[PDB]
This record gives sequence, structure tokens and C-alpha cells, in this order.
Amino acid sequence: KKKPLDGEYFTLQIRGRERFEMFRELNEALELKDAQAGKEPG
Amino acid sequence: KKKPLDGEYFTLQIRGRERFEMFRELNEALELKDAQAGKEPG
Amino acid sequence: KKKPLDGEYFTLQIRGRERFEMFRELNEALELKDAQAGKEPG
Amino acid sequence: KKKPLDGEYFTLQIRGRERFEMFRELNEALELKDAQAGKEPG
Repeated sequence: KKKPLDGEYFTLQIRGRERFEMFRELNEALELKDAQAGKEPG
Repeated sequence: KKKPLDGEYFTLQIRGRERFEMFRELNEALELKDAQAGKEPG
Repeated sequence: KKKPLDGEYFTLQIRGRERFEMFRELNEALELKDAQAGKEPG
Repeated sequence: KKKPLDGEYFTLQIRGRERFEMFRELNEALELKDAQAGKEPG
């Protein structure tokens, strides 16, 4: 489904349960932008 | 060394090498604040 | 255009030109998520 | 007090009161790192 070559994946340890949800949130945020980056500007 | 009970640890996958360094940076940032949180206010 | 009552707006000073672009990026990131939050799940 | 030439300052609008506190938090986080960057490594 799109994305031909998969870029190198990485990982990061985040102490704290509530704090973890915060980092993951920013992760999906930027990922959302990159997702619409494949759609023409109009 | 301080920190008696260790809080639950977690992890997060971050695609992209350059992007990874960015997330890790914010991680050490907040961790730096919590580190000085154990020092009296003066 | 949608968004009836405007929520209280705020501001934050960010020293550094390159650093500024970084913060603004995360700003548009979360804003992008909230933008698709008004669209039904399918 | 240290910091001879002040770097160009900037600003960013953040909608949402609770959300604002979140951004400001990351701001002080990186600023805390830069603060210890002036102290020798030991």
C-alpha cells in the first residue's frame, strides 16, 4: 500500500505511563502531516 | 542512586533516522527538568 | 467556517530562528489531527 | 548576565488553554538543556 521502500525504523524508551501517551501523540501528529504529503496540493 | 521504585517504562517506534533524533531530544529535555525537580528551590 | 465559538488563544516566545520553525511544526501537526477530528470515522 | 548578543526572538499562537501549557512545557525543557550547555562537561 504505497510507501515502496520502508525507511529505517527506530525506537525510544519513555518512562511514565501518562508521559508515554504524550510522546506517542506527537508521533501520530507528524505522521498525519506526512500522510497528506502524498496528496497533490489541489 | 535515588529513584527508589522505578516507574513503568514504555517504548515508541519512530520511523526516519533524522526524525528519531528529534523525538529523543524532547525526551532528554523533559527528563532534564525532572532531574532538577529533586533539588530544593534554593 | 465551522468552529462556532473560538477557544481562548495564547502565545509563546521562542528564542532562535531555526528553533522557532521546529515548535511551529509541532503546532501545525496537532492542529492537523484536530482538523480531521470533525470528519466522521467513515 | 551571560548571553552577550540576544538571538532573534519569535512567537507562536497556541489555541486552547490546556494545550498552551503543553507547548510552553517543551519550551522550558529545551531551554533547560541550553542552560547547562554553558557549564563545562566536568
